[PDB]
Amino acid sequence: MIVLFVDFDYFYAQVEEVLNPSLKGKPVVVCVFSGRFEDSGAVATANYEARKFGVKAGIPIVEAKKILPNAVYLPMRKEVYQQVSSRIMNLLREYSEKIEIASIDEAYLDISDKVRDYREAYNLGLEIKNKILEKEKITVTVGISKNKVFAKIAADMAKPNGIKVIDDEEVKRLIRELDIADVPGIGNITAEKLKKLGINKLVDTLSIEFDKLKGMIGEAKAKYLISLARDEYNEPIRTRVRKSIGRIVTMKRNSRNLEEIKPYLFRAIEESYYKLDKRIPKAIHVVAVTEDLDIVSRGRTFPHGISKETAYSESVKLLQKILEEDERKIRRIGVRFSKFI
DNA sequence: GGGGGAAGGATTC
DNA sequence: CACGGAATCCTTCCCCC
Ligand SMILES: Nc1nc2c(ncn2[C@H]2C[C@H](O)[C@@H](COP(=O)(O)OP(=O)(O)OP(=O)(O)O)O2)c(=O)[nH]1
Ligand SMILES: [Ca+2]
Ligand SMILES: [Ca+2]
Ligand SMILES: [Ca+2]
Repeated sequence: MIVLFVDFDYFYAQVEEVLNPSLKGKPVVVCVFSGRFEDSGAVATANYEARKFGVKAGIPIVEAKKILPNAVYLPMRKEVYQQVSSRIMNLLREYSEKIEIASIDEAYLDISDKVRDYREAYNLGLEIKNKILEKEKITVTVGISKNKVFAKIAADMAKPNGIKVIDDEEVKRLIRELDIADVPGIGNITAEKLKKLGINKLVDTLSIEFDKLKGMIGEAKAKYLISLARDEYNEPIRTRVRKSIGRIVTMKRNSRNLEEIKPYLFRAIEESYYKLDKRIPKAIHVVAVTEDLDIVSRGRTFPHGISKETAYSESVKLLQKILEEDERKIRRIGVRFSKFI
């Protein structure tokens, strides 16, 4: 099997440069301003001129202007990035039918057919790299390997804007050398539970009795790591379909008053229905982020679609169920719609 | 002992 | 001080073969 992985570099920031070329070369930071105060918010991402100094996705904007006071700080523009992404995804459909769009800027191309070996695949990468760069002025990193996880690992290793092929030969040396933490799907939490069991490398998952492993990280992830270890992992490339849709806004002041939160909740519902773009949801979830950033939610599934009024009246109930069952103050509030008819 | 759903939470990118 | 959107899992609970 030959799976090619494409990943747009520092995407949001790089799109911002495309829409305004005079930004090339300068440190750029795409932000999400909460409106809780002067420059309150977080960093969605930044180009590399700013990533070298520590600025990066996740960190606050206040903590970012301390390091790079003169960087260009732009507000996030989802809508736009969504379009640009889509245009680029449609260019990839030109190279294969078996394509999986894993996120706004990840994509896996299945080319087991149209290729014989990695050298006949390497060129295919450049044909795509130097094609998106041309049609859309956007730079990307290509990862090539026997399967998805390794196609993905390849890309991680060649960024920014590059291309690395990981063939059957090397895959074997990585199942040994490679640090388990850098394996797609092993966050800081899973990466720790594993050190605790002496599994610092992919190959070490064979020296532990499965059951002891199924208790520590759940069965799904256990079979997962193992498959990779015994080099027999080969998940197909299916077309993932949207299952839920939502919006979570941040409030100006962390509160608990029902009438103070309702407005935000509604504004979230309005946008949620807009995005629903003529899709009827059977399930509604009211999610909230407590004062200590813990995420709490309550929801309900109906036996029929949820009209907008239903949505309004039902979300106010699920909310009270949170302010009741929980006592902490609420920072961010939002909704999620799922189980589409 | 299941199937099978639903609900609330964990964890990853 | 740290936004935002969605997917896959896990555990528990429930009704009832
Ligand atoms: N709002 C928000 N968006 C994020 C966050 N992290 C990642 N994203 C979004 C914006 C990124 O452009 C997009 C896709 O790429 P990544 O997620 O890989 O970020 P980036 O483009 O820097 O990837 P790269 O490190 O270059 O491989 O995901 C985050 O913490 N908050
Ligand atoms: Ca990226
Ligand atoms: Ca990525
Ligand atoms: Ca990792």
